[PDB]
Amino acid sequence: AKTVLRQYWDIPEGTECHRKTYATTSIGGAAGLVVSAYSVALKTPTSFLEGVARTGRYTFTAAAIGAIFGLTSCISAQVREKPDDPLNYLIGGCAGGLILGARTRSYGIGAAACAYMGLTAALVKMGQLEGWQVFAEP
Amino acid sequence: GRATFQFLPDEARSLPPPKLTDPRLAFVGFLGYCSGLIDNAIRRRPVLLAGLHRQLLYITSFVFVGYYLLKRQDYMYAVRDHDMFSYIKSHPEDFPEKDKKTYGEVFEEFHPV
Amino acid sequence: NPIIFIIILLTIMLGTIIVMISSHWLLVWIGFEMNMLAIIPIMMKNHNPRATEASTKYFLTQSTASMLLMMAVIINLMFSGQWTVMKLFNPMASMLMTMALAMKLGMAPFHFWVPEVTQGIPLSSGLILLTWQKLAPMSVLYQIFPSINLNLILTLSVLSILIGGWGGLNQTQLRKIMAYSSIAHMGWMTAVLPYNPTMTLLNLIIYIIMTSTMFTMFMANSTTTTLSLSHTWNKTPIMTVLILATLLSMGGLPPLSGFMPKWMIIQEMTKNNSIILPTFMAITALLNLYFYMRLTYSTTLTMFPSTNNMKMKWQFPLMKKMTFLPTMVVLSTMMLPLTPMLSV
Amino acid sequence: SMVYMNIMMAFTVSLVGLLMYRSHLMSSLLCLEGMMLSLFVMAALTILNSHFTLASMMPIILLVFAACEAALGLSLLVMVSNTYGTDYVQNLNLLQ
Amino acid sequence: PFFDVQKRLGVDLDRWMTIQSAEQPHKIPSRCHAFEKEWIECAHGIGSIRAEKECKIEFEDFRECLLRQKTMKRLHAIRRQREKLIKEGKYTPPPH
Amino acid sequence: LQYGPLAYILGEKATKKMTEKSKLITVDGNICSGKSKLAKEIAEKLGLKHFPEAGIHYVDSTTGDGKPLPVQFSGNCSLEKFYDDPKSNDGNSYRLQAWLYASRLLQYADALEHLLSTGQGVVLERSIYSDFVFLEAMYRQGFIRKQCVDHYNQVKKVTICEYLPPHVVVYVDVPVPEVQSRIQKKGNPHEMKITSAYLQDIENAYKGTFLPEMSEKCEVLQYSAWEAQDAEKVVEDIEYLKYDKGPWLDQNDRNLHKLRMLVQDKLEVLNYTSIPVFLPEVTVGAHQSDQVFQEFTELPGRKYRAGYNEDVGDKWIWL
Amino acid sequence: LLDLIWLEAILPKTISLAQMKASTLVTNQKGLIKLYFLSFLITILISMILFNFHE
Amino acid sequence: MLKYIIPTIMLMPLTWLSKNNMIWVNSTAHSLLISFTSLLLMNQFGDNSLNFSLLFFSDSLSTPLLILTMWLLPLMLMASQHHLSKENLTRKKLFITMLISLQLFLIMTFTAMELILFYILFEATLVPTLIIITRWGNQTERLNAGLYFLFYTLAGSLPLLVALIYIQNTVGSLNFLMLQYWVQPVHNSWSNVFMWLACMMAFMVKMPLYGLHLWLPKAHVEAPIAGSMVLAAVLLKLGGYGMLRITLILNPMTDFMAYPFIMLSLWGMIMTSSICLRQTDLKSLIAYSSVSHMALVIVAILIQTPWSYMGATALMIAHGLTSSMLFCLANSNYERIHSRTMILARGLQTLLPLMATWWLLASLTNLALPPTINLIGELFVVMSTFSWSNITIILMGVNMVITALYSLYMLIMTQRGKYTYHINNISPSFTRENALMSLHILPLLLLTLNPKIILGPL
Repeated sequence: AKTVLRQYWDIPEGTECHRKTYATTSIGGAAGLVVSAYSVALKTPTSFLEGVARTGRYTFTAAAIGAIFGLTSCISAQVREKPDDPLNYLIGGCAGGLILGARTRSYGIGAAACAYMGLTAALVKMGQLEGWQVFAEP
Repeated sequence: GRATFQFLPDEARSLPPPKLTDPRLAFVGFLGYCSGLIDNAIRRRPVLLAGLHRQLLYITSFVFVGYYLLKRQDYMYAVRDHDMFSYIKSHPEDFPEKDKKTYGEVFEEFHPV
Repeated sequence: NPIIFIIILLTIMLGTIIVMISSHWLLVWIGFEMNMLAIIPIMMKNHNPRATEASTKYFLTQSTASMLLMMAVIINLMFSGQWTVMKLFNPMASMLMTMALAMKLGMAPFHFWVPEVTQGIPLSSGLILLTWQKLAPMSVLYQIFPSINLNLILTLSVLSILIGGWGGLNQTQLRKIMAYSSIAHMGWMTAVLPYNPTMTLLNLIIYIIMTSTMFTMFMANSTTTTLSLSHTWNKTPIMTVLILATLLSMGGLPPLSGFMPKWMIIQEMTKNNSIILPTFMAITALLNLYFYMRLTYSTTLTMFPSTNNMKMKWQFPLMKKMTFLPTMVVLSTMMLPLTPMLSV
Repeated sequence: SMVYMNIMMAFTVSLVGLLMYRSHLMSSLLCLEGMMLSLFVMAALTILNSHFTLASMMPIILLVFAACEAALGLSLLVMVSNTYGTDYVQNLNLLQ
Repeated sequence: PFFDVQKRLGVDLDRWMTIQSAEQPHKIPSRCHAFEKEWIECAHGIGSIRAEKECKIEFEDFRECLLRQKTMKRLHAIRRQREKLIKEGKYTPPPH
Repeated sequence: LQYGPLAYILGEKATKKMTEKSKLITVDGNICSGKSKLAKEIAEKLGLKHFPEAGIHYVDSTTGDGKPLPVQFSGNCSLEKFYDDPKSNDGNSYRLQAWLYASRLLQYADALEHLLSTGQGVVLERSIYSDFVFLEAMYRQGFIRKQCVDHYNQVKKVTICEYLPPHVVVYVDVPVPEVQSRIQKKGNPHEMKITSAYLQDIENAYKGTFLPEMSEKCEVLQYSAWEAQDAEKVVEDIEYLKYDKGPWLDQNDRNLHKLRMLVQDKLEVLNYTSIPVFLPEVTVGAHQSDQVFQEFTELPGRKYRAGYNEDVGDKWIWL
Repeated sequence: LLDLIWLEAILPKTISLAQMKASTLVTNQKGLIKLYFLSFLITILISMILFNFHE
Repeated sequence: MLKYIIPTIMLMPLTWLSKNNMIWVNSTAHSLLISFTSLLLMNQFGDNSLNFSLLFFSDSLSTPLLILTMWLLPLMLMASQHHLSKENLTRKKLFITMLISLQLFLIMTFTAMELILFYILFEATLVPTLIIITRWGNQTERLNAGLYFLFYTLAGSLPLLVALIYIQNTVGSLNFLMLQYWVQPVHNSWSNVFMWLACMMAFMVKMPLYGLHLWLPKAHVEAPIAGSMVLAAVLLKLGGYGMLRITLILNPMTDFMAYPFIMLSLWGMIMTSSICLRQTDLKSLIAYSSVSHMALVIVAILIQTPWSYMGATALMIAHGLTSSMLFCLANSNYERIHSRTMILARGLQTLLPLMATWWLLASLTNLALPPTINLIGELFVVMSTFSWSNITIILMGVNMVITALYSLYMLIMTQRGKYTYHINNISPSFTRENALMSLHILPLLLLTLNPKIILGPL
């Protein structure tokens, strides 16, 4: 829920590089279940132990992304100059995206997984850096 | 905002009314003047100056209705500002009086190229 | 048959008045109960075995979408016992309310209510009557409005145009192309409803006009996009110019008046320091235009009128109230300084 | 009390996997008429101890539509078997 | 949109059967009739957006008149106040 | 024949004119056998408005006044040009059959239009069902292809849905192929030498193809001889009039039947046969090509503006 | 070799990107009235667990 | 404009109202008469400023730019009649009316009094251009090019509305450019990047950078009857000038991130003209000349501080007249040889002697021969960006080198002979072919006498 972000955005802020990537693989790990549930429902019946959706590798993929997605940041947060920055957290975009690039082979997916993920990476921490609010009221 | 479910209430008497030769009322029905020409053009007329009795009563329609429509448009802005200025008039703590300061107070940036 | 066809047709709009004229949750239950009773004959008229296997896919989707509503009433019957149509006093009720009613208006979840019905009903004639069922629950969300969770009503609406957009680029059947972009134009209005719930009705009155005038143009012969080729040089070349004008108007281009809603609706969506919310949707309805371009690339460029068949006779259908539709659905953008002070 | 939890557990006779599936569609229309009496009772327990004196005409009117509703739905389920002889919800022709 | 025809021309289409204290055909009130009339007295000319955070006292007891939530908890905990001391005396009261 | 909803709720048109005088009758015949020697002769006594068979100029024979415009605008395969039966051509010999079918269908769509309007019987020359008999010897003579045969075979299940069948359908007295002398002695310079493969095959195709409608509930009155000539004239006049009401219908199939109560057999055929532009409305051609039934986009797509002078002849102002 | 390739590679990728995902949403909506309603139930439960929706 | 729009709408119920083939002479007659009235009240004085009437005009005071917009409807009708005269009169009446309908919105544009009146008129075009692109072209690749002309212009222009409505309720109201006396500055932030960037990027999509020029040799290559909207589409490109109205004020102090727009458009300038010397389609040869020395203004606007606005204004209507005529040189000499392949048109300069001067005095304006309106424009840009950094004379000097070898390569391909073929190509460049090729250089070298009329504020 929102309190996961209230333990993500609150305590670490670059340092403590194990609990950063322990919590940031929970969210991205959880969304592998959501893409699994429609891939057994909107797609027809799979093998004997549903969910066995067609190609598999769904929750195998999603939790692996959030496993490194703190780890690429929290290493590179402290080792350079010790803030958290938009250029700091940019680094977790590309190689964080390249998990989907590593599997289901590249040269047409992987660099495109690298490029666009780096666009949407830095804007998130940029969001609270300017105080951006998506779902607001007057 | 009271006196519910009227097309336009009783209290719209002291509004001007929006008298004619205003360009909207010329324009309302000018599109109807265009619409009656379309009304021939759909049906392989093949005139484009067809029966005037079909080409009239479009002009009569939009102008009458559009006039009777605009009497509440000018009402609704008139009732809009009427309630704002009252809430401006009460509660002066939400509406302070700013100080008048000329250009002897400000030291702005200063950024030249 | 002729007189009883009116009495069925008359009570459809009598079902939806009681939805609006009500201070009591029991009467709004009856209101669009009998609409789900009095649509089922109109589905039938020529008795074809797709139509019977389409209304039954229509039916039980609007039986459950009925049935969860009465569940939502009896929960806040227990809490404070007032039955006026107002805020629902319980977050377990309002959550069950809004995503029950999201099936009758169908949003992006509760998906295939919209294409699977409207496709292949042999009554393509109208089926303009699917504008009342978009009009009854919107008259219910005007009152319930100050009791929602503000995340669910946007998440059904952010998904609305992102999946009503993609769904129809893979189509030919122009009833589905009208069935699609009918979820999209339900995406723009309920993204706004928490913020100033009028300037929602502006989008709806525009949506009734531009969609009703689309079906009346279609009632010469038109079934498929390939059939939309073979009437420029055969039926009337003025029809090809007209069918261009409304589509380019319904895409939202600023020389016409389908740009009238958005232009005004972003005046409300920002002014509430919400900027990343409209910039997503405003760039999303752009590939809602690649339906319409690539549809206009069929009829307006003389694309192969073959199979020589002459219509040497005139046309006598009833194009009722057609002469005044593309004169308020195109040319009104200058003439509306305040349409949102009549409707307000 | 516990007289409301049972029965609010018994409102889950919708359960949507068994509200249109699987075949013999009469099994699905069954729980559509059986979803009533989880609304007819859950209303009747609340109007009756708390003496409203007037809203108890509403459980009488709650049956009158849902009977006429389901009777209409049962008319069409003959028409799917009038053309076939078997209802069999894995009949699908008009795609989406 | 809420047209409200029945406020213009004075028929009551419904209205009577809406709240817990309206008419009572032979004047038999409910169990919480005293708090309905008291709570509706609070928010009448108030526009209900300040009523959620100002009144807040005449509504909460009325919610607790109807379900008896903490009254049943103050009663249930007396079964754990005593009644482990069944064998440690204090029958209290002796019959009758 | 109904005129909108408003007239239809005052006076209906199902049965107050058809007082058993429906009697929708056709003939089948063969070439030079049942043309007008027997067909046109019987209009009176029974009051039957005769309709002609076919021709390129049937659409020119309506909408006016009325003189037939030439074969340039109605570009068909030209009666007495296709008698060269061009087995290898551009062509096309199939493009006749499209306009042959649409000039056929408008007679039968005016047939039912005329009956409920008035109440008169109508003899036809050859109905919509006769068009497949030609295709048997159009096939085995090499001047047609497949993937054109299937096309109108797909139109036949599309365009024929509401058509109540004819009643005492006459296979005319037809010889034992004496038409080889009939096609010669009666003139016909362009109807020429083409041998028994077109003669015998259509004659074999009157029996085994037309049999299900001949075995449909409307009883037939069949002859096979030289001619009627006061032997089958009165015998198909009197004893067919006894077969108009008494020995007339079995499953009854055509009556403007039991939905004649302002219901689906009373208006919904007599409102869908009025204004005959919705009758050839599914007469739209192929998916794209069909390689015979085509017209190019702008040449001859520019043969339309020549046939569009003012696009409607006369209507003036003030009306 | 550049002006018609690596400016034309990145943006008309987006034409071939959306139409790759405009096919996964009609050809997986292939009827299956049994499988509409098994997927309504996943949507109705995931609103309970996820977020703000009960709060 | 008091009433310039009001007579030029009255041109529209004159065309269909007319007779038969008189429809060409009736339209071109009255359309020339506005050119007196266009000059008439305008060009007044002049020292801060001419607010004109109301909320509909600031009179296009310091940037005239609008007299050139009114030549063209009596310049294109004499050009379009070459291969149009085979269609119906009912469509020949159409193609004149939408062309006037394109001039209507351009007249309330360039003046526009506001910034939100600008946008709705900035986007009020692109509907009558697209009708001239899709219908009335030649063989295919019209239809994808009809879609590349959209979706760059329209994808960029929608984040204007997010930012222009954002200003209208932040600081007063934008409705006047003369209520822009109170302007708060725009500092360095992470939200004020995007306010600058979204407000700027929708202008880059029309006057192209080196990136995102991918639609410009699509609409101009496959193009109507005789350059008929191609003359309009070159004005419309330079009719995205409004960066001069915006960026002078309204975030004035962001040069911090000008550099990815400088280097992209200053190195792209030296390459995108170099990438054209191997063209084989003649109308695509000119189409890249229009990329290069249009993109010199993009490094002339972002670099502020005039002696550049002296030149950046003079360059907008430098090739307004030059690149128009070059398209007219190629809309002619295609009516006779039916290919636009530059190989095929050889054996020339003997057959058509009178138009040899029309080739040269076109191509002598890119060499630009300093007393013209051209090297009074570049030599203010050169002396401006010298004072940015001295090193910029190198790239801009090699810009002057390659376009010298580029313009003559189109001339010298006609100075050959023996013609090998061509029983056709007889028509000795008739009276119309020289008339619409004139009225280009006749104002172009005339204004070089007193070009104080062509200057900004400045």
